[PDB]
Amino acid sequence: WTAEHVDQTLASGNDIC
Amino acid sequence: WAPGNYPSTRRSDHVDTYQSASKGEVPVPDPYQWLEESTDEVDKWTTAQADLAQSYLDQNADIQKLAEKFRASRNYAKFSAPTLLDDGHWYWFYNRGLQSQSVLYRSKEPALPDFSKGDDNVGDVFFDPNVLAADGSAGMVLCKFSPDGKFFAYAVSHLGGDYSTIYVRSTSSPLSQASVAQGVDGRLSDEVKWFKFSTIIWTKDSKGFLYQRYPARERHEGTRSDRNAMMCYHKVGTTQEEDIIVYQDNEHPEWIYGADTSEDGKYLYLYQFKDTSKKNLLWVAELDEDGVKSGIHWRKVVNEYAADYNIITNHGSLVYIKTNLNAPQYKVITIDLSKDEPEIRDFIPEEKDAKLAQVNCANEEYFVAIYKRNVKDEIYLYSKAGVQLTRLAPDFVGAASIANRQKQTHFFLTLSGFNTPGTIARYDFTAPETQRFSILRTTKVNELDPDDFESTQVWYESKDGTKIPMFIVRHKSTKFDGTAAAIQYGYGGFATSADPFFSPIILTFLQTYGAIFAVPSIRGGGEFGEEWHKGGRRETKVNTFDDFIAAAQFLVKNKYAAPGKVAINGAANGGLLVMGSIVRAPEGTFGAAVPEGGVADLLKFHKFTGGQAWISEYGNPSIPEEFDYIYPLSPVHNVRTDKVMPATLITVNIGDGRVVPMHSFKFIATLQHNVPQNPHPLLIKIDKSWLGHGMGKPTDKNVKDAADKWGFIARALGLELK
Repeated sequence: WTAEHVDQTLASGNDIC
Repeated sequence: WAPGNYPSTRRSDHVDTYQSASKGEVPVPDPYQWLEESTDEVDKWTTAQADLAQSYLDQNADIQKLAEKFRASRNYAKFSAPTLLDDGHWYWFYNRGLQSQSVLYRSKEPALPDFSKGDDNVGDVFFDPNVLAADGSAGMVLCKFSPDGKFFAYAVSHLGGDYSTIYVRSTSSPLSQASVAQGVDGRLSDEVKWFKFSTIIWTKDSKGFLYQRYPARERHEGTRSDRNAMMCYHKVGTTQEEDIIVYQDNEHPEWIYGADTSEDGKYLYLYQFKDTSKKNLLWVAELDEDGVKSGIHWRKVVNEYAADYNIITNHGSLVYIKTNLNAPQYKVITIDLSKDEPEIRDFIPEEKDAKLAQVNCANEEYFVAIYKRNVKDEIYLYSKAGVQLTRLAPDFVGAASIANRQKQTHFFLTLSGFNTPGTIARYDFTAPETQRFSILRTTKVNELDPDDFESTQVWYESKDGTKIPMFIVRHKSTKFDGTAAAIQYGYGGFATSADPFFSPIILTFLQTYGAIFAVPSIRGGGEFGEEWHKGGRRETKVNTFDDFIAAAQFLVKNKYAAPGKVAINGAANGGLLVMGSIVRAPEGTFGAAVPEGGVADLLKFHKFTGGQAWISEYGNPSIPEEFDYIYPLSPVHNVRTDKVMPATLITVNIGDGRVVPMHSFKFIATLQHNVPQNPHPLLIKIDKSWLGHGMGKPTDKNVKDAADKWGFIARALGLELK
């Protein structure tokens, strides 16, 4: 939905284990 | 710059003949078929177009002013929710502000940090993807720690590549600028190639992980296409030659696969997908304590394509599943596998008027649910008996996600929205009953004050009478008196919801120009469940366009925006939305248009890369009945000679494998042929860096491109810096 336009750091730790 | 000076563009004599149910044979000239190709003639054309676009932008001194403002608006520290691994330490991503890839940190102590002390004071670098290549040509596109916390699997893409490669390293072996200077990489020799279109799913014994891969292809072998996917298992400490094929289906080469593993080690789940419809198969295997081996026995629990099924968890043989089976707004069911004929029951019933968006099991027995009601997320805690216990963050307005590990005594929520930069909330089951919910971290932005901005939701009526909600964002000094410009954004397909999000660049534009940002929840999205998607899909896809055009008309009629000052923007399906909207809407409905990486040739989309999967969205041009509703909508085939087009800046990335750039190339060539003397420029930018699959651009280029886009729009709408 917003891949290029929004920084994705906020959600980047939601599913890493 | 002046009208009528577009690049010389050859028109071939190519004709394709289609079958129409109503008209029989339909010859369709495709004079720009040659723009599908990669040749010296295409390079001359793309260079000529990109030079024209840049020459036009060079006339606008305000673009550099916007670059300065936008870079500053992005220059603030960013961070993710932290994850507690089984080593006792917490890991999270941290960006100093303008880094092209965020860096994975690990807590110095085996305790939850006090993040007010600063990321570098409470953590050390564990994994810095920026050092994967010294020249920035490699990006980390996905990662997953093992359940035991001992290993870190990470997928890497490189410029020019169509697949990713998974590597594995010990969690005790950091990858940092220091570690690379001081010694060897540290990773294991494992190299898992050909990975694409799935998650990485560890088995709960931490011995290995499942991943989807494709057949190996030599450089000059085959076409650019992903077929014959295999769900595979990689054992840590082995080469890929030893990997097990868990599932493949040679009879259905277009189907793709996903997996999940139960927390208790008992079950392996296989999902199968045939298209982009949210329908999937679900098969279940029992794992013995030795884990994954060849020859897995699948129980074919869901064995026809009818609904979306995603596992939440299991307690023994009772499997909890989020599904839209007979429930377009979704619900939670249980399937009891102790029976030969599984018993199926509702655990959390469907809500008629709110979509169940996410459900996670937390603290072994509780469930955390996010409902999307009127396109705004609400968070609830449920007991093991399915009782809704409490609403969490009840005053939050925006989009929410849950992050947790089922066995642990906490969970996190990540919260953001049009004026909420990024809040991480924590729920701690071990705390006293009234003290369980807290705010872990709040993102602090730069220059902007989010409190200066307001978002509201208004409702408008589409052509057919359907009421559609729309978010309107403004700097609070801006009045709805028929004077503001509007940027109207959309996607409009694939059951993707046009959810609230935080963009400091958009807010900066709104403040700089007194403009508004509008986000209509048009049909084809997922905002109101499966029925909302079905309302703008295949034979009803025209409704998406009608909804988007009606939104722009409403902004002007009701004095949110000034006549002629609604600009539109969208990417991928959203670029199709933009290109079709400018063809279809009455002259003067839009003042500017920026389609990014958009689909536009709806007669041939299924012939390139992964476009066949979108037949569930658009229809099949080779089926006569479906041709008949596709052909009148396809933007490349509906350009006229008698309508003034708004100023248009199309943008593409040359390497795009999701939406090949020929779509935009044909569209712009067709516009320039049909209305060469258009009073407003019709331009295309073409980024010639070939991004690898999943890769993004460097931050500095993203800022430059944002300034070009928003500056183009501002000049086209006659807006001045004040």
